[PDB]
Amino acid sequence: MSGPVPSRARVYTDVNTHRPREYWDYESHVVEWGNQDDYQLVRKLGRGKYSEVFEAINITNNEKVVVKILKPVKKKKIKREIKILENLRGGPNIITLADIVKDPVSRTPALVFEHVNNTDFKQLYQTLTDYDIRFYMYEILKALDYCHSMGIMHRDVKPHNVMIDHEHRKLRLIDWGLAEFYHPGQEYNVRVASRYFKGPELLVDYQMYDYSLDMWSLGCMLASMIFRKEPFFHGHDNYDQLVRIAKVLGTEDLYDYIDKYNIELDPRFNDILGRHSRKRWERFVHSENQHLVSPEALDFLDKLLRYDHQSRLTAREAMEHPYFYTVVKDQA
Ligand SMILES: O=c1oc2c(O)c(O)cc3c(=O)oc4c(O)c(O)cc1c4c23
Repeated sequence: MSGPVPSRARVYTDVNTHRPREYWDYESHVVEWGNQDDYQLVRKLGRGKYSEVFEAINITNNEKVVVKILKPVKKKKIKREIKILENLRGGPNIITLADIVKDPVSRTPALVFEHVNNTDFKQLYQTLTDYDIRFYMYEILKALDYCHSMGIMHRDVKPHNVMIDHEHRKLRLIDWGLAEFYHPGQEYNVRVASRYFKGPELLVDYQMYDYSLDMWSLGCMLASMIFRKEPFFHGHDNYDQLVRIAKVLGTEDLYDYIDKYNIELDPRFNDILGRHSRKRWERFVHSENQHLVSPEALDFLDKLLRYDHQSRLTAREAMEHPYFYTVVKDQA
């Protein structure tokens, strides 16, 4: 009946605003295509959605690389990823776009990324130590703070998008194919991110979201890691996703969130959330995960997983949490 209350990023609100138009205007951006023959496809890695990736080698200098060929997708979408990748290139822990080559495989070309010898995310989880997790979480935070400071929301933060070469302690945040430029007052598509990592704002159709979305997804990751339940919030659909969350954060804070921003609750919700108390994080601590848990980790996770997007810690203040006190601190 009314309408929802507007919202804006609590930090880096207008980093794109006064930057040259070329920076964020990706649909008019045109690319100087690299050469397809410079790379030799060696093996097909994994199995990608609307895109297939391969292990490969640059013929001109035998450097190992990963070629990502794009499938039947709209131009402006390819441009968006390319433009975002080029802009963030050089930033801490951001995957480096080594090249973009033209190839008539389906009206779509290919993206060349630096090679990351990452351990199968599924087996790696099970071998990390308390320090490894604090270290890696810190590295991801560096990537988010930098990208957010460069005006980009990743929108698909999850274990599958964090390549980790554990032997080299090298970490890269990948798949910027859903990333978007933040503009205050803008209403974005709530599709983005994987179900299990979607912030409440996406689940209740709140379109004026921001960088803080990535912080919720990061929280879901953290939770799955320290508690060893991957994923932590496992819902069946958007509606069930929020229910899984409420069974932990409670329903009261959820109801307070929707009222604060005057959110139109869909018929499918009024009776599905029910009534749940706020559960304590210590409840999920058992003999299989206690070594990756600590009071600061719990306090940290608690400041990340908040219904209200504006209340969640920003990447930078997350890096200032005691949870990361032990982590290196050499700043270089
Ligand atoms: O930069 C990437 O490196 C990768 C890999 O090294 C890999 O082994 C598998 C993948 C993969 O499955 O999907 C990807 C994406 O959708 C994407 O946008 C970027 C990358 C990968 C990727």
